[PDB]
Amino acid sequence: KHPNMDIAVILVGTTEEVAIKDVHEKDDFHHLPVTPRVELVTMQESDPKSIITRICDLMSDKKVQGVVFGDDTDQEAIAQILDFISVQTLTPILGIHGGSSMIMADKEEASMFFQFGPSIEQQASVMLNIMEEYDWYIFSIVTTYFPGYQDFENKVRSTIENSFVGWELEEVIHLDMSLDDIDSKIQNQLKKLQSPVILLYCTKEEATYIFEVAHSVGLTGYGFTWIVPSLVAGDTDTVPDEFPTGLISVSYDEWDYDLPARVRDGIAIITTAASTMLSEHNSIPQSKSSCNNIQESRVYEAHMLKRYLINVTFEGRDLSFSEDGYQMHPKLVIILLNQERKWERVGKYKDRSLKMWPVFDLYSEEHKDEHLSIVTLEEAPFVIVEDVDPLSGTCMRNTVPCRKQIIKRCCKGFCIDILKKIAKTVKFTYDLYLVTNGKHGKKINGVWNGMIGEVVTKRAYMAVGSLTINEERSEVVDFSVPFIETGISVMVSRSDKKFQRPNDFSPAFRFGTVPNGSTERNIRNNYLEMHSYMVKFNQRSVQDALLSLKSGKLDAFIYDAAVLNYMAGRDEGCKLVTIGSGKVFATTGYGIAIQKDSGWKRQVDLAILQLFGDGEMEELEALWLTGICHNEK
Amino acid sequence: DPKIVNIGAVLSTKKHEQIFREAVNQANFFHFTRKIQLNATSVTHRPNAIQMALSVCEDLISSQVYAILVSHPPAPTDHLTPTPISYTAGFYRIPVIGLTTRMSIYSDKSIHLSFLRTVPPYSHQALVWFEMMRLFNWNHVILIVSDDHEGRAAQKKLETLLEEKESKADKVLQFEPGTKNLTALLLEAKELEARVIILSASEDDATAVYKSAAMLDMTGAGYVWLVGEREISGSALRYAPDGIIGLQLINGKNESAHISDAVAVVAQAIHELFEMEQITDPPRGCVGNTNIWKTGPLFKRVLMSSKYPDGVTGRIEFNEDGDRKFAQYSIMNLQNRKLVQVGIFDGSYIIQNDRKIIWPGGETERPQGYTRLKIVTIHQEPFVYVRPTTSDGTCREEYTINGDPIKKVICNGPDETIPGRPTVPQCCYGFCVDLLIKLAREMDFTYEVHLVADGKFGTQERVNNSNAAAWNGMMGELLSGQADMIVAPLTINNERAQYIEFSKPFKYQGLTILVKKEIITGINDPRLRNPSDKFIYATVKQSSVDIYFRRQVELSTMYRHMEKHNYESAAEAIQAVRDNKLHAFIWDSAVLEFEASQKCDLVTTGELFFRSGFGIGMRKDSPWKQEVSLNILKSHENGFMEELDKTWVRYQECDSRS
Repeated sequence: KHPNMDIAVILVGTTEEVAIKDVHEKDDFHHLPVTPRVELVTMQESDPKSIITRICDLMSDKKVQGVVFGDDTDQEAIAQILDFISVQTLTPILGIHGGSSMIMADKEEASMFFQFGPSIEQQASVMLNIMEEYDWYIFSIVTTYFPGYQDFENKVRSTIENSFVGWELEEVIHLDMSLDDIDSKIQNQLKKLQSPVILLYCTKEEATYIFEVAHSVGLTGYGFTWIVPSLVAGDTDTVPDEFPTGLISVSYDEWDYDLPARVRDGIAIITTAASTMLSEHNSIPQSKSSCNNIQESRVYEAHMLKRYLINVTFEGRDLSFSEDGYQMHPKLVIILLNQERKWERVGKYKDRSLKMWPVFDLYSEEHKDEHLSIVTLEEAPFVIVEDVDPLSGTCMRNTVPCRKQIIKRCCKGFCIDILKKIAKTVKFTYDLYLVTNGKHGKKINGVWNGMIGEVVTKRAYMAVGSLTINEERSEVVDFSVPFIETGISVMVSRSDKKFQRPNDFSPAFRFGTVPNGSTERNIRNNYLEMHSYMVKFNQRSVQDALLSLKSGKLDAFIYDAAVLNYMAGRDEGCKLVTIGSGKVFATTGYGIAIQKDSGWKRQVDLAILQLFGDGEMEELEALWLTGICHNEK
Repeated sequence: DPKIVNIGAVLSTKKHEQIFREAVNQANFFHFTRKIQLNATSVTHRPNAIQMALSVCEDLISSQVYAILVSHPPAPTDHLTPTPISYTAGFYRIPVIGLTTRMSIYSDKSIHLSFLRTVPPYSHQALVWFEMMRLFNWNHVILIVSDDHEGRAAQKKLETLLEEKESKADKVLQFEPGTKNLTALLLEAKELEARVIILSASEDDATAVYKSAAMLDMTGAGYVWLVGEREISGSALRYAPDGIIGLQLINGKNESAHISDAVAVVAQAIHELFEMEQITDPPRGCVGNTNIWKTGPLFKRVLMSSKYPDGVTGRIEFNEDGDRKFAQYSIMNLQNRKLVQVGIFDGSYIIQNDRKIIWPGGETERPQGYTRLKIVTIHQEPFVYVRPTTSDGTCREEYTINGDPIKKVICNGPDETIPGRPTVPQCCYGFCVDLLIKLAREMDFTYEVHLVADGKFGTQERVNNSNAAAWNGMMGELLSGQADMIVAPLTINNERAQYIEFSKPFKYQGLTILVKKEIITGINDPRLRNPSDKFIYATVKQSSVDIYFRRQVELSTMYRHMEKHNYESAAEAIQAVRDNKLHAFIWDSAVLEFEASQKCDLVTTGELFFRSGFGIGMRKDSPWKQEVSLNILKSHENGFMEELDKTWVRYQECDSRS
């Protein structure tokens, strides 16, 4: 008739030998059909052997049908251990604080284990709510091989896909704490990530190492912020300052309800499940507790208990669990590390909804940001340097300022105009200067030179000019689409292998080009003999190269096709012309440098063909490019 | 001074304990005993998990073990009876090495992070299957797995192997364990074309699998079976089908060889370890230590990298999961309802034993693996020809210029001969037809062809609201499914490409212009650029060229001049130039050059522009195209295409006129 259940509870820690004994169990809600019989025991420090031995020891003949575990400890592992016993016993066990409350691997379905910590998924959701509240859209995840990874990655993925906002996941990192590193492999990866908001997931101990490493990497500082799940903060009583300040994490509150109140919740859940199971089958839940022998008969029947126990309510409070065994929605608190060692609350979060206290700045163009300095070099007609009128003191008309370290020089021309239209269309402002070392980029042995150097050194974002295009430079830097038809070409007065050898022809023939050019490099790559022969015929400058052609002492000149065509059109006398139809091999066009895959990039490209799209380029061609010669047409 | 470094183990019997201690002593004798010594501790398996875990914490860890070895018990209880130790040692990060646990669930570092083994899991067996699949060239298979960490892991591993290749999920089939009747799922399996099967399950489940499979006669020839070691063994062996292919791991049964070797590796690992400094002894006893052992992960790291390739068990190296690498299996066959070694597998390469191959049912050798295609075409003269079948009689014995009889097939298509337009039975013979039948001999498929009702191949058209209707023409039939595959001379372009999958090009050609020789500078012709009402330039509206004109902005002005005086079909377009009605004609070369040869009164000029290729259309969803391209390439390499173009492009009379 009288149905008195048998129950046991344990507290570890409590910062006391003579830890508060039997504070609770006092009859409450006695109306529940089964009355609890309680045996309380405490043990000071946790061990797999101590815990296993003791719990089995309490099992004895005693036949307890339920267990609640609680700890002062920060230890992750404990929950799993007790869970293992549960798997073996089929005796329900749950825990109200600390490590047992700390998350664990997905529980075996047959097994019965419960935790008063929040669900991993739930926690990830709260982390997302926190980021959304501060509107931190862009973030990355650092994780470790500890259990719940990929349940976490998946949960974040699910939570993220649904939202309208254009948030960015930058990187996800999985590093095994096992195979501990000489390589600082974690340092080597962590160094890579550029993202402002970082979610970390690991064991309490692991967070320390990852954080020391982050401190070496420089990831804890200045604008980057870190957000953490329950596990790292754990108890929150003890905090190695290896953790950076401003670290943001969620945890269950001690203040709202003290540990004995929580234990009362556990007991209430066990006896309520017993009462409901009673109501359904009028059957005593009591079972033989002894682990050493085979599990007692009809304990196999116990599965339904779990089925009953998942959602339980008392005191107007819901204990409802999730299939994993975490409670569906325990109340949760948003916590931050206040300066020094303080864990000071920031937010409260419950059920569906979250509320946070601080307004702004916790702990400039909306469309786009930063500034771009540009480098160029002077070449006619395209980029022309002129000396500004000293009386005026500053540049006039179309001329835009450019500085050369050695004095203000005034640049105007094709690159200046194309750049100007582009700047007008994409709507950004820019600084223009002149290159010093090596003009257009030049390679001596291992190292690059020229504007490309300033593009690589990040002293220039984009390089503009008469610069030709080639595979190497396209490899190192992204190039704009070609605006003009150009390339290598010949200019002379008036594949045959006549170029290949001079010596075949008895009189000495002559042809040359400007050194450190894309033309000369291309020549050396494909045709060696021509380079080795032409080094003697190389000329200082295009005006001087022209001096070698014009006054005699040189037959043919070779150079960029656009320049040679404009020069074809413009000459003091029509003494100079192009080769054939001026149809050029190595068909190319003038491009524009950018850094790498990250750049305004495509936005530029569109702007460019819009320029031809409105037909401006034809006008600009007639004005700047068109020469008077080629007059007999 | 000597230092005694303990090791610990759980083994089946006291004799094996003696074997363990003996191997340990061999390790001590053969490595410096002055610097360090190794000591051995071990215990028999206990009836429950708990007695054993208690044994580890009390009987073993009190001896300060640097590592633990574990073996499967004499009578397996449930499965993964060495589950507890991996957890128990794991708390302190003490490395554990299993001898007999081929179980896959230990491969995840997350749950068991201290676990290493001298045997590969059942999942790793897939390495064989991929190699097996590799040799026989069956890319199409079916996978049957039980539902659990084991089966799903096997699936993940095999699929990961396939991921390097184009991912191959020909089909995958999941069933849940303990289910006596599986019939429906196999009924679903038969529908899948691929005739080769691979399965992983427990012995009891496998009995049910073979039992259900035999009912539907899937054990028959034309079907192949590949399986795990567990499947061939036990009660499953009794109900097993003939000709099955099977696997057995070498020395899987023996703990002792693995003992000698594992301990050898442990010794090498330790001696390599103590070369390092800042070492700490493992915790003394379970009691009083809540903290991990900092050395343990390092011990794991060296031990995973520990080489010593010479061993009693075979080559030793460890994968990332701590699972063994380069293990050897012996392939097994069911000949005369008995197990025989057809071959043996060691390292990354299979080895073929002298024994004859067996396949299920009767085969001396039978590697067989893997129902209608509606094909559509258009009337294009070079690659397709149309003549009606004479009366009821079918096709002419007409012969190619190289002596061969011309092949031919029946095609239902639009006829303009009758005043109304009936879909008319016709005979069609072509380059594309010879290609199609070439495929048909190569490919399992059978073909029935009917020409599309519309003379046009296809173009987007009709109504404004939403997006309404669909591109008129054979392409439209492809999306509609009127024909599942399109064989014709179709240029390949992105606008179409998003809608459908495209076969690798059989031909490479570009647009060009036909003008009579007998008295156009470029794709860009000033004469085009200088259009004239007096000088016509003609094309077909809705021809893909027109799509080039409409889609492209850069020449968008030039389109309109072409739009004027358009012709409906290819024959009329060639005729206009021949009739001299139109001074110039613009079309892709492959259709045009053959005609250029055919008359020589007319000539092609300039450089092929809009350089493109001709390919066979299929829906992205249909996997047969994957083979088609694969076949197309195979047809290119041998010069099959070159000889076909050589046959169908006559080249007989014409030259550069000037």
